[PDB]
Amino acid sequence: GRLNEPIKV
Amino acid sequence: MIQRTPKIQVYSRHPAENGKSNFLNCYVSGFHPSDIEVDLLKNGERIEKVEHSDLSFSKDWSFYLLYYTEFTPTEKDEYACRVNHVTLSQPKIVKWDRDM
Amino acid sequence: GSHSMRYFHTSVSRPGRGEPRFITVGYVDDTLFVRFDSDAASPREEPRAPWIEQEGPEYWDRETQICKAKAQTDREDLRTLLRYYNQSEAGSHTLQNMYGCDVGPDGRLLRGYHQDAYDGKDYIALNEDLSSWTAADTAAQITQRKWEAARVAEQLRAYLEGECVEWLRRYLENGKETLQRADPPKTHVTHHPISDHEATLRCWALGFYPAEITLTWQRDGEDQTQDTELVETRPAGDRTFQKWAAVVVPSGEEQRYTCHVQHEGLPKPLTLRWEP
Repeated sequence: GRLNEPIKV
Repeated sequence: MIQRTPKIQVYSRHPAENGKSNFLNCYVSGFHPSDIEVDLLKNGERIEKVEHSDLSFSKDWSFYLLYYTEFTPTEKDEYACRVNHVTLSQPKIVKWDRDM
Repeated sequence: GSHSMRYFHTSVSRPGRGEPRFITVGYVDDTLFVRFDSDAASPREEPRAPWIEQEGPEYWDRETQICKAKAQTDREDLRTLLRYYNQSEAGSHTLQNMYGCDVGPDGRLLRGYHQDAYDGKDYIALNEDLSSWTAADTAAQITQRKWEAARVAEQLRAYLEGECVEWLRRYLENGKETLQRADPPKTHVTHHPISDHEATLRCWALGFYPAEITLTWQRDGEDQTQDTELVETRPAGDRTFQKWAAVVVPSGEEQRYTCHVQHEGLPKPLTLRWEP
């Protein structure tokens, strides 16, 4: 099951 | 803009036996960027409806893909994989050799 | 033994041919189990292993949402990276991400991963402590400062130590028929005359799972590392892998050469010789 945190560079 | 040329291996799923159905694989790996074209050839001409894996990559980030089709090897028919990639000045053709 | 779960993601821009293509796949050990492709007709996360098919509609809905959200943030990131590197909007560029966890035989976390690459090069990586960052250059240092200010590492650590290990545990149990079966290599040696003076000895390993394997040639008990052609381990298409190692052998020397095979499916390492 995946990571559900949005992360932008 | 780094570029890494593909390694190419053409081979069968099972040891080749003339007249018995098998799968013909072309594994391309180690390449960057990810744009690539791969054809499987029978006696020089492109095999239709070849399938391929979804794009994925190794620990060093370089890409790999498997192209594959069912085939029945014979004594006379010649099989090959044809690859193009930005690192190649012309298409690279690797013949299938049942001993590799 | 030990096991791993990894998710791989690639976005590739294509100016003038629409929006970037996004492809992601998930693996447990060397087994593909989910995929998602933004160029699919109706993009959804799809199963690729029987043991994940039993997850219900809530799972597939949530996973598909996560994939679509990641496709969108990657497109923004590709625009960001053009500014960080002072690049034109004309060219194709690549953004890659991998994360996941390794566990030991007791199911406990051995280490976690979360790391990114731009145009084929390391960009920024979460360190093994799950609390600090390695940035490859001054552009990735701008990301590092933003991720430190937002406490991103803490969010990743909580996932990698918790949900990541717990999903991997569930998958290993639901897929115990296959994920917990090692298939040992089928091995033989072939002989390929080159000239009157020498021939190739090729040592084969076929049909093995997982992909990790060691194949070596010795002569009079000495490793032939520099004189061995070793092909990359390759997929057969039936879940198994293949590999061979070849040496060029002077005429009459064949019995001085031995092939050595190590694989977790083997209870003892194998030694093989050419048998005419």
